[PDB]
Amino acid sequence: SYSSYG
Ligand SMILES: [Zn+2]
Repeated sequence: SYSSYG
């Protein structure tokens, strides 16, 4: 999984 906030 890949999650990015920013
Ligand atoms: Zn950004």
